[PDB]
Amino acid sequence: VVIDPSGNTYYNWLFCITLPVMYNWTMVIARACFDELQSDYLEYWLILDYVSDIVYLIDMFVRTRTGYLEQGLLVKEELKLINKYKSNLQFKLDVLSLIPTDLLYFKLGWNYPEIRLNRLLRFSRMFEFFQRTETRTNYPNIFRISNLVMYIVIIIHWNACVFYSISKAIGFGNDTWVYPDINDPEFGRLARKYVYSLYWSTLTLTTIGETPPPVRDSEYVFVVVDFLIGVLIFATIVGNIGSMISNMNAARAEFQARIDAIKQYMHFRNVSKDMEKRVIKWFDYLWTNKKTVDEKEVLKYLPDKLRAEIAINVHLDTLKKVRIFADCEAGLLVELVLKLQPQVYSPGDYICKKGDIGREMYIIKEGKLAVVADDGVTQFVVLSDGSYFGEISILNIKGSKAGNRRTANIKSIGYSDLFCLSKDDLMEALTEYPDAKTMLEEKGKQILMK
Amino acid sequence: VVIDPSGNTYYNWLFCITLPVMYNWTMVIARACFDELQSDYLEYWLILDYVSDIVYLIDMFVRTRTGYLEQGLLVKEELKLINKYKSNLQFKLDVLSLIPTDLLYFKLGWNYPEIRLNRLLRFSRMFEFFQRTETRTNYPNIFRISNLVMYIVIIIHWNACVFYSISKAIGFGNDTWVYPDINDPEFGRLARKYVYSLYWSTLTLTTIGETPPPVRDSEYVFVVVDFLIGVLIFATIVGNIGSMISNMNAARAEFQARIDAIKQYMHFRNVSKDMEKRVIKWFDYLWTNKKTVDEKEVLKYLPDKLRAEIAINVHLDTLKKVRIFADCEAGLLVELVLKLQPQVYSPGDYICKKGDIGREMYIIKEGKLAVVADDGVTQFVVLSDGSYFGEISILNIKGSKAGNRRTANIKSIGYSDLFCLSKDDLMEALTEYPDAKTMLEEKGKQILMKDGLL
Amino acid sequence: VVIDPSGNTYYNWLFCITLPVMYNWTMVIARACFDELQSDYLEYWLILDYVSDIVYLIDMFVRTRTGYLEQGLLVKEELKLINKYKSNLQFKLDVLSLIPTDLLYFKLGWNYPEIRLNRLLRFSRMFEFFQRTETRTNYPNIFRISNLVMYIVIIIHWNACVFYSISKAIGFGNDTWVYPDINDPEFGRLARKYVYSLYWSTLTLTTIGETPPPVRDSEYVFVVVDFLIGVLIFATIVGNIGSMISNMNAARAEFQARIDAIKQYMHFRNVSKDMEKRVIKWFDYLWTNKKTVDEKEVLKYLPDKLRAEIAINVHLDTLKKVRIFADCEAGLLVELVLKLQPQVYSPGDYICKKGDIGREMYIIKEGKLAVVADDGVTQFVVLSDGSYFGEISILNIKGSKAGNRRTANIKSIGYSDLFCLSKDDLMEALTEYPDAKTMLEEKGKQILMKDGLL
Amino acid sequence: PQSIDPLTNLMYVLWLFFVVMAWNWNCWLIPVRWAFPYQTPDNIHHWLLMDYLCDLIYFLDITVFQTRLQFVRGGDIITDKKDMRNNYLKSRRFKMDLLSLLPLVNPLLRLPRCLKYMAFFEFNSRLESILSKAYVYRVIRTTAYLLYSLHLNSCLYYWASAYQGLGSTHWVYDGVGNSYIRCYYFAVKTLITIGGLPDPKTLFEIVFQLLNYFTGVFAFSVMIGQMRDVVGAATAGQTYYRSCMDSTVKYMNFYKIPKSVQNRVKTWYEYTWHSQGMLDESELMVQLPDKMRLDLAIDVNYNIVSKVALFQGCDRQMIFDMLKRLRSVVYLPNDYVCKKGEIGREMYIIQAGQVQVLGGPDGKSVLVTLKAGSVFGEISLLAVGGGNRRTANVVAHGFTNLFILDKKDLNEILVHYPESQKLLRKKARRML
Ligand SMILES: Nc1ncnc2c1ncn2[C@@H]1O[C@@H]2COP(=O)(O)O[C@H]2[C@H]1O
Ligand SMILES: Nc1ncnc2c1ncn2[C@@H]1O[C@@H]2COP(=O)(O)O[C@H]2[C@H]1O
Ligand SMILES: Nc1ncnc2c1ncn2[C@@H]1O[C@@H]2COP(=O)(O)O[C@H]2[C@H]1O
Ligand SMILES: Nc1ncnc2c1ncn2[C@@H]1O[C@@H]2COP(=O)(O)O[C@H]2[C@H]1O
Repeated sequence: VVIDPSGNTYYNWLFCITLPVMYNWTMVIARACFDELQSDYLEYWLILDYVSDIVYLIDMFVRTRTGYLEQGLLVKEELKLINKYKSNLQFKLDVLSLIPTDLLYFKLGWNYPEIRLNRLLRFSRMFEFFQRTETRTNYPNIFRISNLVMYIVIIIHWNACVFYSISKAIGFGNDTWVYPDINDPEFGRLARKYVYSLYWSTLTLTTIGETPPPVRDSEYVFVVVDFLIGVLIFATIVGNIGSMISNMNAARAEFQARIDAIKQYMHFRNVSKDMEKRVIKWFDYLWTNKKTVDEKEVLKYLPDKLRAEIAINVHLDTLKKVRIFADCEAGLLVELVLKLQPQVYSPGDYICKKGDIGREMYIIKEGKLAVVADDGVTQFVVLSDGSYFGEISILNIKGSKAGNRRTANIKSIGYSDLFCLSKDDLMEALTEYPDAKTMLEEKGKQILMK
Repeated sequence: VVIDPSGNTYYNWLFCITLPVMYNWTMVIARACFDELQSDYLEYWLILDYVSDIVYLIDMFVRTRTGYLEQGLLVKEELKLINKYKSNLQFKLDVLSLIPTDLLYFKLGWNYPEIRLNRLLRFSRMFEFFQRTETRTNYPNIFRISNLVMYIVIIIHWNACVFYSISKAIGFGNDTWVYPDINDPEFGRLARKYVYSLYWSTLTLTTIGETPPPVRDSEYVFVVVDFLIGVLIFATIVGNIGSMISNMNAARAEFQARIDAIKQYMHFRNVSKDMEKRVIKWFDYLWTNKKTVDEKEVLKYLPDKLRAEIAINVHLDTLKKVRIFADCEAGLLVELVLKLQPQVYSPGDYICKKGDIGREMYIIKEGKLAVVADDGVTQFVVLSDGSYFGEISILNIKGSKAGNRRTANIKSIGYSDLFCLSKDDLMEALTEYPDAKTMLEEKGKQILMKDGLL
Repeated sequence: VVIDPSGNTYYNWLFCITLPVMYNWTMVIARACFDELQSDYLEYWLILDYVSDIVYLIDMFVRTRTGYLEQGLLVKEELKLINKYKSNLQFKLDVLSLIPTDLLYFKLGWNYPEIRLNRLLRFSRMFEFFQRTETRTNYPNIFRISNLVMYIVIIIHWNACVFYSISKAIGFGNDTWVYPDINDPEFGRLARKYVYSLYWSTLTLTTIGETPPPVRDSEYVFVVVDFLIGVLIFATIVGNIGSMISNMNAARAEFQARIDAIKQYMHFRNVSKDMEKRVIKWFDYLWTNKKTVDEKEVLKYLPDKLRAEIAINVHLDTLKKVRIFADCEAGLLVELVLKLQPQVYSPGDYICKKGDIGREMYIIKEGKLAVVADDGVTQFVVLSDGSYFGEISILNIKGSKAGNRRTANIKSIGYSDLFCLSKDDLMEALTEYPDAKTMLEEKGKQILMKDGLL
Repeated sequence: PQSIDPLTNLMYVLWLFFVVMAWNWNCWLIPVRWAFPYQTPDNIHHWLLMDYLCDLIYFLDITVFQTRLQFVRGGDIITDKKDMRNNYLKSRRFKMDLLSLLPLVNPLLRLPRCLKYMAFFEFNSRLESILSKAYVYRVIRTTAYLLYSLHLNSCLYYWASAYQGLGSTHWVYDGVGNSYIRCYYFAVKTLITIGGLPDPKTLFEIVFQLLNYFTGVFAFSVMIGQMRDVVGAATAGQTYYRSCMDSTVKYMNFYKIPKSVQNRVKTWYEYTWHSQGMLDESELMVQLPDKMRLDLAIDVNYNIVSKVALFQGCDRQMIFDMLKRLRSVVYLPNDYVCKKGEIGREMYIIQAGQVQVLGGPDGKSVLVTLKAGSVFGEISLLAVGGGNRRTANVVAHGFTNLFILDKKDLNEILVHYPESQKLLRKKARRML
């Protein structure tokens, strides 16, 4: 059995290994620095350390059963997976992350959990889990701000532990900058110790200050360096939030730039005000109903296989409905779908006029069209969704008395979405289908003569 | 000998000249403002300044021996390099940097290292080395953080020296804003002097405040100007880091915008759920395996000659194994390589179906392709990388039994990445090779006769 | 006489009107809030205000004599310019900025110079001068920074005046928040008054605090509102500087993104190490020599006439030296120059090999090309700037023994900037010149007969 | 008004303003009445009266105004009363309006009324279209978001002060002053991370101050990040124009182009940017719908192209192809539009400016000045292979924008219209 890295099981295990890494990256340093935290809950820390070590062994077992993708196929051979795991640097980090440094507990004592700082080397699993999460998640921005908050909180927690350790090394309460005397009942509480250390670290790492000034030279040096780190952290927070803000309304900014450009164009070109209102209403409708970006530009980032398959899933069923293409080969209709060009219209727009040359065949997708009588007040018939016209004009039938000319004016009732198949595209698709072209000409001749 | 400016020796010398430039820029003002730093370690500063001036002289020699690029060729004529160096502002700046002002130690005094402030005019070497590292290192973002941090550190150090010198001019301990009396056991130490000045500068330039409020009008004015400068510095830090952050996820922002546009299209068109899931899986595969950017627009950035070289190095060996192209001219093969189009298929995708029209030749760059039967589950032969099919369909041979049709179903077993050569591209390449076109027609005809076709 | 708004005289008058506008925007509120400043230098303020009013009248006169572009013509009719000025809101603002309020000095006294606050309505001249200095300067980022800093300084000065006025209204020394008692020998000085007010305003408008807390509810309201204005100011500063940093790094960001994309493509396609190093060296050459721009993308916006003039000034002197184009018509030369495409070659690159298809003519702008034998070790002749080859291959003379094929190997000794002219582009230029096409074919025939290659 | 259009109506956006200020009353004042003791028996009836006014505004909204909103289904404009009422009930807006009025004198019982925020987002969308230069409202809306975050912070601080006890410690609010602007001041110092406040002593105060400062760090980053995006978006066009103009100046400096040519390029860039706000109008037109692009080209050029004698009787669709192939070219003052004796291959339509035709002895005599809306050079489109040569010098009399259609693009759109191709070719041979 092998685990697909792109599957849901690998992501579910990535969460299950992220918890011991987060426990080690946050609480090992807290127990190393805050001695009361390590001493009071020692049995719970032993249980959690043993559980995290077990999960680390299982994680090393998972990487021996995680397939890598060569020649487009997932590798299921056990020896290839073992050698791929052992060849990378990750195996060395995983082995170093599980070196039995806990044997020093019987040498140094039960108050030295910094021997488990090698367990921090499994950070790659945490980073891989977060990089997979920022792909899978429905909300990239919410997870991005949550991840930034988590990283800032972890750094603040580490700096709080560092500040408490520096206060311990200097001595609690010897000066006003260090943490005060822990023999005081208020200051001696472990919750008070950690919360005030986190408060100091949050203050210093976010360019707030609001802390007692340093007294000794080492305290001044540490405060200067940690304020510089805090400037970096605050600038990172502001830059991440600003990049998030820019990415969140990037499409809105692009659409607003486009509509401002078209407003400037119709103001400069002395375009009539009714046309200006029509263009502004059209753009507002396109943004409101989520059709702002061109279909050609959207789908060109897809491969040719998926673009054709998506187009087949959209247009093929309607193309079969067209009378001329009803008997066509299933292979031929694939190219005709791929040559369909989207066309959008406004209320009152004329798709075609009577006496115009018909070079396209329009397929109505999400609109209603009217066959007006050169006045715009009466309609022969209203063409609903799935209808079509110009299917005979694209074909070339000799003897057509009204051939190559539109027989009536087609008027869009309102905001119609069409798909045209031009005569040139049909001919270049039929160049590879001679028999189909002849039978289309025969069927069009039959339609014209009936 | 002439040093190539784009080589590694030039970068190594850029580091070797940046070290004394950074030493001067960080320590001349420190010794000028903190007099005890200058007086206590004066011998060490003497050897360090002498070594820095020696390295400055060797830098001027390297500038005389640094070749520029004329007519695309490195200039190696010595007198031309001398004239090019002396015709630039950098020669004047280097001469001003190495003006001997250590002779003014006898006049002004040994406690006046302000005379060595002209050595700060070699800043162009430091910036040049930083730009070369930025365009050279494999960690542009980490190096940009390091460079911004070092700039902020040197600016804070300069402002610390300025604050200490202002306190010295006003009077040590005269009021509460200045550095306190330097006769104190604690604040009289040079280490304490520098680190408290650095702390005050760090608070002020990072717009944190929490420094003793000014007393005198000059102190108030300097504090106003220096918090304004600190606001500008903080805004510069935030702008640099935010620009870097936007650059580091510009590719992700663009890819997510593309995926959002595709999803909006699929919801607009009421595309079926399985098709949407397939598209999402394909884009996840693209992001995971670093195949997001399309190859055509990536190769547009290359020049035509260099893109042709890349295409040759990728495709010529696998195109020379095609039986029709076994013995062809080099130019025709290069053009046909340039006409290749990448096609990537998901597992289970059908490259060709039986009855589909064949107008392309597909060459498997990587992946496994199956010649599957009509049932869709039994395969005839697995085609590995480097293999090809459709070499006959691109050739237009009269009288062929199978005309522009696919004889068997071709199915992608896995994530197959392969290149297609269309019939139209082959004809357009063969327009300038008519003899090669005739040879290709003859080879296709003889292949069809050998196989029993035609 | 009519002043052209795009000329240097209009910019000079914009500078000449900006100084009274800046003086009114700063020192009028400075004298209104600080009564000592108004009373002590009253004669100087009267002289400066009279001078500023005179300059305002001359500014209105210039506005009546400043032309505007109607149908591309600068209007020089006096009545049309006067009517265009009067129909604009700027005339109303200029009238309201020069309503005589100095007559109210006899009613309110010399202590009230805030009656001249209507002179602030000439802010449009200051903004126009700065927005025209932004375009005219060669350092847009430096001037952008200077403009932002001086706007922030003006707002800080205004808030300092407002804080001093609020302290005056509440009472000097009434509580710990206001400015102290002005009967103090230290705090009663005008310089100390303004400088401490500026200190308070700088600390509050930069969200730094470090000021005595408000005591009264009105003081709390003003402090809250003015830190909110400071939040807006700080956000504007950091946003403008970050946009500046992103705009300056935009070319670096996109070039590095292109390099990263090409490297990712190389890791995809398993490109050989020497080819990868060649491309990396090419991109380092492009960034180091400031050649990353694409000429087509640079000149795509320009019209045909201006792009034609630029291309002529670059290439006509070397195109007229081509032996086939010596007698060509000037318009055909313009078309051929406009159809020249730049190509840059690395050292050792083969521009064309012997037996390769000759598709384009190459003209050397910069660099050296060597005609080499089949091995490439020996060189026949070195081609320099202005030299060319392939002039007969584009002609495609009938009966040619070469047969549209290259007869020699051209190798780039160094980095050569060539400009290719394809046969398709030559025919596209010649389709309007059939007589010149016949003359070109005749000249190619004469060349191929003198050499005996027909 | 039986049925109103939400996208266009101004009475509807005024009603949206009223609904926003009714919803702003609930959002801003419910935490005030929850935290501050401003909701006393002596003034409870004013609070209840304004709450009833806001609820009546909500009720009038959901009953009258939302039920008569015309909508778009399948592209059609639906106006009848039956469908508009039924469509709104099926939307998310009616679902949120029902839960924004449920009863649930505690001010926290009115917290459902804060859930009518879809009216605010709908009101925001109108202000991004009704008024030009919409980044000004974005700064105001972001500032209002900051003012509300400090407002909630002010209510949270007073609750924390009162819960511990007023004036109990130095960190809590003591009790003097307005009690709102005092606690709002603490929010301003805290949420902007300004500091200067009394230090928190008790564990509850330190935890509250820690989170508040942490929240402020991200809140102050949102304000900067929003302004950074506003500044970048407002100056994006100017930055692109400056980068494009500087690229050509850098290009012209590399090839040692003289300043006579360079100043002409600088003049064109300055004139084109200050006239049309663009550098290429066709880059915008390719992003438009094909019907939008064609209708704009008809609204600009069809009243002129349909008046020239050369294309009379031609196909109307072929003329429509001519308008789409027309490109706007700006000629500098005294620039030669046509040289006497060069190849004539273009048709010029004067959209703006004056064009002078030279002649007489030694040229430089204005035979005629062609104003905007006139077409010259149409005969050149009918020649084949350089058959047309300009018979007179033609110069631009100061910053003329010409719509140019060349012979190559006309011939490309003349192969799709064989009927007009025969007629236009017949008119060519009928005059020579
Ligand atoms: N009286 C009618 N009834 C139904 N359809 C019509 C009528 N008149 C025109 N049409 C359709 O409108 C189209 C417009 O011109 P076509 O030649 O494309 O083909 C026409 C028919 O499809
Ligand atoms: N049995 C088979 N063994 C190997 N290759 C095959 C087999 N059947 C079909 N092919 C290849 O698959 C191709 C599909 O259609 P073509 O006509 O392009 O030419 C075909 C051959 O190249
Ligand atoms: N001995 C030579 N001296 C100068 N130019 C040459 C020599 N040999 C070849 N060339 C040029 O190099 C070109 C390469 O192939 P072409 O056929 O394009 O035409 C050739 C000539 O223009
Ligand atoms: N006297 C004139 N009056 C009006 N138009 C003219 C005059 N002289 C030249 N033109 C126009 O200017 C054009 C310039 O050269 P063309 O050959 O294109 O055709 C010319 C006419 O259209």
